Amino acid sequence: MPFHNPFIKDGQIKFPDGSSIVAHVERWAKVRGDKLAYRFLDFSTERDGVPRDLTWAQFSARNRAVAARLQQVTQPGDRVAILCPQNLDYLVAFFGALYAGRIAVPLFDPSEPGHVGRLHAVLDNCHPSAILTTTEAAEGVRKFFRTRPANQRPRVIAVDAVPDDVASTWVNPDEPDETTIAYLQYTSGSTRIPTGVQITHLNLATNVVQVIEALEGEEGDRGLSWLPFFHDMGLITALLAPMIGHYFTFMTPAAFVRRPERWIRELARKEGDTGGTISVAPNFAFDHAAARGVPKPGSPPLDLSNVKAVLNGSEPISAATVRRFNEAFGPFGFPPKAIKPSYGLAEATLFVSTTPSAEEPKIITVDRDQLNSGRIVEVDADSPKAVAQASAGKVGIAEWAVIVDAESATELPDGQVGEIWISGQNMGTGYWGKPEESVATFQNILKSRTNPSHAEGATDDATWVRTGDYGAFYDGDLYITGRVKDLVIIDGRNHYPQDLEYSAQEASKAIRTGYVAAFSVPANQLPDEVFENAHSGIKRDPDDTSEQLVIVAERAPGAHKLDIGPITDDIRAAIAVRHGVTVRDVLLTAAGAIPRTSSGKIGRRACRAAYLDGSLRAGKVANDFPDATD
Amino acid sequence: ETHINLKVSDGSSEIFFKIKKTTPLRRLMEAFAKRQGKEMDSLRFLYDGIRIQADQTPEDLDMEDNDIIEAHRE
Ligand SMILES: Nc1ncnc2c1ncn2[C@@H]1O[C@H](COP(=O)(O)OP(=O)(O)OP(=O)(O)O)[C@@H](O)[C@H]1O
Ligand SMILES: [Mg+2]
Repeated sequence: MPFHNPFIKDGQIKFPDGSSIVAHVERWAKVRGDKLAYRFLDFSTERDGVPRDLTWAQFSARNRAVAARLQQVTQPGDRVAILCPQNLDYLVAFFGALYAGRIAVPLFDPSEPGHVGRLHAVLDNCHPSAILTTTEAAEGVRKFFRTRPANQRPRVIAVDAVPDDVASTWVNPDEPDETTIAYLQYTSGSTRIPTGVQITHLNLATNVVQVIEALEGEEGDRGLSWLPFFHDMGLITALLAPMIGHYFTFMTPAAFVRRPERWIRELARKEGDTGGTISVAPNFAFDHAAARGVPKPGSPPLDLSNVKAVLNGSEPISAATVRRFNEAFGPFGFPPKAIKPSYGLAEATLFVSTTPSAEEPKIITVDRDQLNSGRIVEVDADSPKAVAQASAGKVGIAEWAVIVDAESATELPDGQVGEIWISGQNMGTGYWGKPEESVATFQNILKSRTNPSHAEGATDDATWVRTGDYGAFYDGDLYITGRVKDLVIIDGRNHYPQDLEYSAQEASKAIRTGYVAAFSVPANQLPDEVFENAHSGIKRDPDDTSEQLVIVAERAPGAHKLDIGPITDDIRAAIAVRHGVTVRDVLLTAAGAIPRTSSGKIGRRACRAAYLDGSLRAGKVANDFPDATD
Repeated sequence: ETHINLKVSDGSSEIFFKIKKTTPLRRLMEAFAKRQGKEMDSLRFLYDGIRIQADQTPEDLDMEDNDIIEAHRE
């Protein structure tokens, strides 16, 4: 009766023939075709929702029909972009592409607001031969592609109009090998243009097993999500079902935002539950549900003592977020251990590490001076040197993470900060259309290990992925300190931008957390206003290329307008006093000026590029991603 | 070859045509329209569930020999 993972034999992941996710769906369709597989909670008409269900047999029939059509109008190796709204047909489209032996590219309905830049970027990278959408979304799709070049408007298919009987000619693709790409997982584009990780069927099945292992997932554990399927975390949670054997329930992000209690109520114990709910949540989901999702006084009873796991990722978990969610939902039986901080990224399919099931989220405070010098040392939370670091827990099975001095490719002792490199069969096989970056990122050799080593279990000729993150192992746990490309290096000293950004928002009322970015630029690329300002502390020199600190922040929409003078003064003094670095320029913009990512987070390299070009200054619309040369 | 065979169906009447890939589907649509006793704008024509315009050609739509056009009202 302890947890046994059916896909693991002697600590190893074993896949017989027919272990691709397509084979698993077809298997369920055969042995229990009438069993519920996928449920979409449709809130478009009914406020309380209308469940739309698909059994395994029904799911299979739709997948094979779409796949058969796809095999008539596309070639092996072609990419097929999914531009469906988030509903059952999105999954039919995605699986249909897999069933067809084509490379799925999960995107979104172009009618969705704000995301058009990402859509162009992905289409310019992977060039799909077919677009899958629905009849409802078809017109918006047509209109979107009118904004693409005439030779960039691939054929469009509405998957809900493809008849069942089309499936009769479907050909099951051959058993995939470890090079057979199933789909592209695009990165969030935090430090660059979104890049497409090549996820194989082996990658996918492996990481599903790794997630099942990490969560101790059972067939009675209902899966639940509101996340977009084009997000890293959104997709994999929806793909557990054919292997774990639960049914998966989802809603749109807009539905969650409008009424977060909808998610809370689905998390809760249902009559007939024989397991615990598994879901997924960025910090925002916790924050929003805590503030807008607590049942009103007099509401029906709410029991959250059943929840097994809410996987938290894409970011470090916040201590305040954890406090607020448990204060809000603890009275309803929510188990603090259900919050699972985790480390993940597209390059690993998704999942790398999380807490053991016994444990609660761990957030420590470390010494700023030691941290900036590359070492982790704990200090009291009330110390003026305190910097918060969130544990991402333990590396998963058949997977490895090591902390490394990148230049020499040698493992560092615990407590020391370096590049996180990772290895495992869940690691993607490259970036689409970027062969050189693929070699540099995915094909690294670990030249030297410590004793003991976090690479223990990996072959010595194993290939290692450069995550682009700084981090460390400390007291048994993995911590991510920041992004390599974002590290602010000025006058021979290191500064973490989020640490600088936190000081800036603390210094001024006009500076809001999440609406400020810190980065450096060469001195001679600074705008003229800087050199003409007395308080900047720097004057023009065409040969001065030394890195200088820049802060860019947004004001609230409205409440126009206050003097930038005392705002700049407050920020400059506060950062100098705490960090010993002097900001050379503080630029304030209107709301929505600063380029952001999928998640809705500031992309610092893109903010930097838009500062330097200089869009933000004159109020121009800023490019959502940095140039490929950045 | 320069021609393809196209089959149009409204759920009952399954009528076959032949047309040059460069020829607008207008004449083909109107031909099917009245053999059903209806007029053209009383019908919508779909190819893979996507609405066709009358001045679009098979070549514009990457149609192949023996493709199906489904005809609905509205
Ligand atoms: N527990 C965590 N703590 C801190 N950061 C995290 C955590 N989990 C994920 N992240 C951040 O999210 C990243 C994964 O994001 P994703 O793969 O979607 O693209 P991205 O790295 O944000 O964008 P790009 O690769 O284009 O710069 C990780 O590399 C890490 O930087
Ligand atoms: Mg990344």
